[PDB]
Amino acid sequence: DETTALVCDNGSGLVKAGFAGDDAPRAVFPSIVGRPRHQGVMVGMGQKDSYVGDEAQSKRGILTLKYPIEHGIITNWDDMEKIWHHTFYNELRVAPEEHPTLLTEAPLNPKANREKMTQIMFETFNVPAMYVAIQAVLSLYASGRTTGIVLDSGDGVTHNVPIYEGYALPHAIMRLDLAGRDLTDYLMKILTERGYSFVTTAEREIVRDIKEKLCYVALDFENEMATAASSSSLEKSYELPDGQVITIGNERFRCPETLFQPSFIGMESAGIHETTYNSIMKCDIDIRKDLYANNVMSGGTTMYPGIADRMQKEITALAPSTMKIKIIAPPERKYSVWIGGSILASLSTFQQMWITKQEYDEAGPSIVHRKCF
Amino acid sequence: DETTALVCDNGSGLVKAGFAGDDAPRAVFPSIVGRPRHQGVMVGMGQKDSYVGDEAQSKRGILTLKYPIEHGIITNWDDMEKIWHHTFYNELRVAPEEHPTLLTEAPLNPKANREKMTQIMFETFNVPAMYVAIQAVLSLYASGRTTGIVLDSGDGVTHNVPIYEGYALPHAIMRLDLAGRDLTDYLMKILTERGYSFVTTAEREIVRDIKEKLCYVALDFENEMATAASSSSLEKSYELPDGQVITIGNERFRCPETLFQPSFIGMESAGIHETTYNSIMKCDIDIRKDLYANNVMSGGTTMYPGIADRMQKEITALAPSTMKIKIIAPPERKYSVWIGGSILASLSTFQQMWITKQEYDEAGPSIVHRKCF
Amino acid sequence: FEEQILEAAKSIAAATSALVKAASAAQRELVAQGKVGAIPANALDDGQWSQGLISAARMVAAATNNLCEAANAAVQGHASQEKLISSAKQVAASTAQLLVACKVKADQDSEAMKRLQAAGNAVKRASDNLVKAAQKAAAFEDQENETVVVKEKMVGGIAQIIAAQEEMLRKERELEEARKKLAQIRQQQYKF
Amino acid sequence: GIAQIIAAQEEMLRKERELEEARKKLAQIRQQQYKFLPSELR
Ligand SMILES: Nc1ncnc2c1ncn2[C@@H]1O[C@H](COP(=O)(O)OP(=O)(O)O)[C@@H](O)[C@H]1O
Ligand SMILES: Nc1ncnc2c1ncn2[C@@H]1O[C@H](COP(=O)(O)OP(=O)(O)O)[C@@H](O)[C@H]1O
Ligand SMILES: [Mg+2]
Ligand SMILES: [Mg+2]
Repeated sequence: DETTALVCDNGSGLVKAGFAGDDAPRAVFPSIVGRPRHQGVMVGMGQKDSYVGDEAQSKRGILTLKYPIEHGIITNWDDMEKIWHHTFYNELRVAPEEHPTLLTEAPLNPKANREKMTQIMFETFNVPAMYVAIQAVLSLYASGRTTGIVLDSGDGVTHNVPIYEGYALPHAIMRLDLAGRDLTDYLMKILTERGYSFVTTAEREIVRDIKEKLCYVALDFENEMATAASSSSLEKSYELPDGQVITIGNERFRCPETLFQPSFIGMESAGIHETTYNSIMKCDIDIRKDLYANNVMSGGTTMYPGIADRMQKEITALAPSTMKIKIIAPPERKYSVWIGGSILASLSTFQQMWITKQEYDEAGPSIVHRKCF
Repeated sequence: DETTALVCDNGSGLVKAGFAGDDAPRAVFPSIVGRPRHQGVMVGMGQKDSYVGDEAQSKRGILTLKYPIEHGIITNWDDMEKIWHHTFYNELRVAPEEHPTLLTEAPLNPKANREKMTQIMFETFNVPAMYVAIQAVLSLYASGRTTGIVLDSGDGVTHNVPIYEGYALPHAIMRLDLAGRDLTDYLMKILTERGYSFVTTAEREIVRDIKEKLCYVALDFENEMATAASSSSLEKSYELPDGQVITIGNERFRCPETLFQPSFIGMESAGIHETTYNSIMKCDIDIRKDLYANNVMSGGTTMYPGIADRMQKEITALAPSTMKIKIIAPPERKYSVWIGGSILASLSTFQQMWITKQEYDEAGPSIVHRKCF
Repeated sequence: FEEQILEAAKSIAAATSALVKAASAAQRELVAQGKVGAIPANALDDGQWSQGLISAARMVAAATNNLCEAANAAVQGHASQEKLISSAKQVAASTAQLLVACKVKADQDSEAMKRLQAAGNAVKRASDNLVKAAQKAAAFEDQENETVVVKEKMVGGIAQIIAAQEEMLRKERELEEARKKLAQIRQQQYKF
Repeated sequence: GIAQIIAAQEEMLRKERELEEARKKLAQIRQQQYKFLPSELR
């Protein structure tokens, strides 16, 4: 019947696209743009100028990889437009001018980022309509809840947003740049300690894979350090793409600990548990119990084994002993935002919230600041 | 339709010339210039001043033979021009001023060599256009591949060039002056050990023929030496042009072993297997797998029986155990460079890379450093 | 052949006329409900939203008019199938824009809203029917001149491989260029 | 207004079509590459 809407969660490190109503993104690929950094000598190959997505992930040996999105802020608009072109015509293989598009954005982002997103979607892709949603609200939708404090930790942004009965509390929204990419950089820095030297961007991707496949959050950091020093049980081996085998010990839990001790990377801010507790404390006293009982975690950076237990222990140590603290960590949380967007794109009530091309033409890009939170 | 191009592989030892589109060189002859070293006494005879190519190979008894190309670098330009004239007018029997000429050159050669080659082609022969290609790239063209590390071992120059998806890695290009001619000299030196004295250049040609007919690469050098010292099964006979029969034992495999142990001739460099491994390790970590699986060999010096197995065993001993290593040694690899040159010159796309004599007259010989890799 | 598309052309005309009537009714509902002020001024002549929804409807009609023309060319041999499906793509974009605009600018329970959605769906389905009928009518629907070619010469075959891959890369690069050209022409058409 | 847009779509669709033809051509020629390549080239 009605044309399905497009849900495109363009995170700092991953693009997840699909159609409204589906339970999983149809296309999940890294948001990287690769350009050759060597000299092409065989005429038969080496004529394309740039590679986007999984192709750049397969040809990283001869490419310089750049992320157009840094800390949730789009810095290279040509690269972002190229990535959107790839998403629409290669991965999804649909014409964007027939489907309303739901995009996502981290809270407290620069206004010009959202305005340029609207201008590109309306003047380059000519979408019938668009809507820019807040990722935490989408995560709450995906959780099937109306009350809770969402801790969304993506590749480049980690934000806490408390919502009570469908009402957001903007003054209590917390944002922290410490996120997955910073964890990857710290993992590279501490892997230099064992003699493993990763410098190039392709080596950064290799280290990101190491982090995703071998890192976990320790329940007690000091006890884990003592155990790693005493015994080699924590040590684990990983095979590099060139066949070399690297063994890592305490690093497996030292990298994710930066989530709770940002001072490891020289940042003055407090850990994610303390930011969540402060966000709860900034809310009205009458709603703090429900927020304590409805901690929702989403994002790829929250996929570490044992992160939920550590968060529960830290918040329990911070919160009064009478409150009941529950960390909601669904196994599919890495797509939760997108899933929520799908739900929000399927609601009949939401169909009146679209920013149509008529409104954009009569009001300009500034309309995006009057119809989207 | 379009005039065919000339492909002239000017190797250190042999000249392979032919037309683009053919599957085999039309003229393969030694690149030697012979001059009489005795006194002519017959008035009707002994008047020509210099013999070139196969003719000089038939009169070596009364000639001093000189190679105009030494270690891939042209040292005698008059002799090289004489050889080019013999190639164009006698062997190919075509007018060079109607066919664009594709020439080859080893990597890391002096600039003056390439500039003088261009100047001779444009001022002496007046070719419509010309191009200087890298022999390893053509060798890769001949194998129908775009990824691999080419080990080209000619008469005077050995070199490893890694290429990935049509992109060369100039920082990883390795060049070693040890080649077939040095093997011939070492074979002469070790044949003096059995009492056979070869001194003159004609005797050098005889020793080169012995090397091509009886030498091979041992799988395990120490076991082969023990076998030769114990049994006589490795001793083979060869009839000299004067009728004397010589018998050689371990010298059959002790000569090509210099390719893997250059210290036999006082060179400090590592063997060809170690240079190949070092060239691979100088590449990006992500492309080492494809290079390991695509070792391409070319050139006459790689025609030794059993060289592929020895190379595979050595690189397997050097590379990590998980990696799969494949040595690609086509049976026609002695002409791989010329075949690749013909393939490249037959391409419609390559037709735009010709250094036309229009550009030469306005830019001078320096244009060859802006249009050729 | 030509008669089947002409019947589908009349279906197109009927569906688009119903769409225009529904758009007029929706505009009547908007002003009565005070959703948007009626300025009966032909800003930029037809424009896109001069006097509101009906202007879009006009362009939608205009769009499908071109579509109908393409159909005739498709049954006379002057247009390719991709031309007709591109015109249909433009028609679909226009009707989607109009439908979403009226959906967000009007009450969800409005009768005119239901009529608008039904008319848009009818236009889309009839456009697809015309598209498939014209493609089946055109003899060039499934026609390819490519065939198996091989050369005995090892030099010849590898030359074929490299030439094919070069056509590959150059066409892909030109596709990148063409997408940039289309984006530029869309931005130039409308830039607020 | 829309004439330039539809013309750009025209060129886009032509070039998509010939690109797909190029895909099929390259694939079918690659299918028979075993015949004129030796065993080591396979
Ligand atoms: N299983 C995992 N364990 C630890 N970290 C992970 C895992 N999977 C993904 N990540 C990290 O999460 C990031 C992706 O988060 P994502 O939810 O895609 O955020 P975004 O919204 O920016 O796309 C990656 O940078 C990666 O480092
Ligand atoms: N069957 C063979 N076995 C061992 N060595 C050979 C064989 N054939 C040729 N060679 C050596 O290879 C050299 C020729 O290599 P070639 O490919 O002609 O190099 P270039 O690039 O200099 O022309 C000769 O000097 C010869 O000594
Ligand atoms: Mg995210
Ligand atoms: Mg050679």
